[PDB]
Amino acid sequence: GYKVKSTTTACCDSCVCTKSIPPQCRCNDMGETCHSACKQCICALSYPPICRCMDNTGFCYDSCSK
Amino acid sequence: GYKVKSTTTACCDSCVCTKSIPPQCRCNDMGETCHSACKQCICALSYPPICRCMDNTGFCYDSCSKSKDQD
Repeated sequence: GYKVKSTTTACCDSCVCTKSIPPQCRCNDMGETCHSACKQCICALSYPPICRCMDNTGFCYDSCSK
Repeated sequence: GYKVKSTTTACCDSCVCTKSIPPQCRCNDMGETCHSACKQCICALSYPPICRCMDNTGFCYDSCSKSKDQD
């Protein structure tokens, strides 16, 4: 037997993916930080700070808001 | 000004990527769970669970600590 499950709580509300095999996806969410799976979080040092994750993934994280 | 930093504690010891551009990478670590960035963690239901992250990423997470305390 086996299970397939997420071991992350990272989430993305606006995930955009190329329509390709395989897909190239990114999370376009902006906030005061990035989600807990983000390797490359870029933040403008404004007040409030504005951060977005620049990682490219082959899938989308679950929605934060649904 | 701006800052580029990780907001994850996920790590991967055995990251394998294509050499073509842009890269396609996966983490081949096997353990009792998967790292904290894994969307698709597949685990055998063996007593010692054996789990691996199936996600494809366009990058590698940083290597894990050399100690037992690692993500």
